[PDB]
Amino acid sequence: HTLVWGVWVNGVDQGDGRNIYIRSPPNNNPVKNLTSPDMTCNVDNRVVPKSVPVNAGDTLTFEWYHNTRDDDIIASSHHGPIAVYIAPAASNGQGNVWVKLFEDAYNVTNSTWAVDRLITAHGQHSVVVPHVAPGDYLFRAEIIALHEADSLYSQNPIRGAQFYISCAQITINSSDDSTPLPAGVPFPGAYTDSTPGIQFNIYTTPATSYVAPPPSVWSGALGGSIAQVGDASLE
Ligand SMILES: Oc1cc(O)c2c(c1)O[C@@]1(c3ccc(O)c(O)c3)Oc3cc(O)c4c(c3[C@@H]2[C@H]1O)O[C@H](c1ccc(O)c(O)c1)[C@H](O)[C@H]4c1c(O)cc(O)c2c1O[C@H](c1ccc(O)c(O)c1)[C@H](O)C2
Ligand SMILES: *[C@@H]1O[C@H](CO)[C@@H](O)[C@H](O)[C@H]1NC(C)=O
Ligand SMILES: [Cl-]
Ligand SMILES: [Cl-]
Ligand SMILES: [Cl-]
Ligand SMILES: [Cl-]
Ligand SMILES: [Cl-]
Ligand SMILES: [Cl-]
Ligand SMILES: [Cu+2]
Repeated sequence: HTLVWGVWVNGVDQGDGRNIYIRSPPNNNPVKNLTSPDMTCNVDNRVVPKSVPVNAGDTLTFEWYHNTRDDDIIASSHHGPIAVYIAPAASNGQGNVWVKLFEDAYNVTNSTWAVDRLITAHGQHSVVVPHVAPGDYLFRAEIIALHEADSLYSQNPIRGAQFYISCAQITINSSDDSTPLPAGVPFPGAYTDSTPGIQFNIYTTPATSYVAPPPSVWSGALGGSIAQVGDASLE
């Protein structure tokens, strides 16, 4: 159970974005239905009034929280991967449009899941803004909690993989457009009951065997990390 508070750009806090530049749902409940329209941008998918200005090559940092800003972020039980996708705003996140900019699942060296590192990072994870056409975009940040993912929602609606999905409205101003945005995948649609990483038993299967759901990260992606960029308590 987690939500996005706002974003940072190049380590500068853009301020509380809830219902402003984030398409915030009304609470931190997970999405579980893989075929639902709620998979696109969660349960209150509507245009919100602002779009955060960035440039190609900037660091865009999502900041998550549980109940209040810079709290425990998400329950430690919620082991799983983190991804970020992009789509053009005109698309309104419909069609084969979502392009993957980032994936982190399990880090064998530190023996940590993406979610564990997100807690340590005070809820912060980043992407580098790619050299796509200037204009308006949606960035879709997605946490998959696997603690009940030994079952499929479609078979048992009490259980399933849990999706914490947040869409940010981002405007890219300066960019030379040298890596024009390629075909992506639909949400809902890309994840099905047979997709690797959707049904998984984190209790019995080694984390080193986990494969995150496709698609792969776009070659045009410029980078990203789970790491604290800014200190929320210095406000
Ligand atoms: O006079 C305006 C001018 C606006 O641009 C807007 C206005 C009013 O109201 C708003 C709006 C939305 C929610 C609110 O609660 C509200 O009070 C006002 O509604 C919408 C609803 C929309 O569907 C879209 C809006 C807006 C914004 C947006 O601020 O703005 C876009 C826009 C307008 C003029 C531009 O020069 C431009 O580059 C982009 C698009 O027309 C349109 C839009 C979409 O068609 C599809 C989308 O996925 C999005 C959209 O806008 C959002 C947007 C929001 C603020 C911006 O500065 C901006 O550039 C774009 C965001 O890109 C998501
Ligand atoms: C899952 O979502 C689909 C598409 O909206 C809907 O038809 C189906 O009823 C949903 N399942 C449940 C259990 O609500
Ligand atoms: Cl659901
Ligand atoms: Cl309105
Ligand atoms: Cl960190
Ligand atoms: Cl550029
Ligand atoms: Cl690619
Ligand atoms: Cl980064
Ligand atoms: Cu939860």
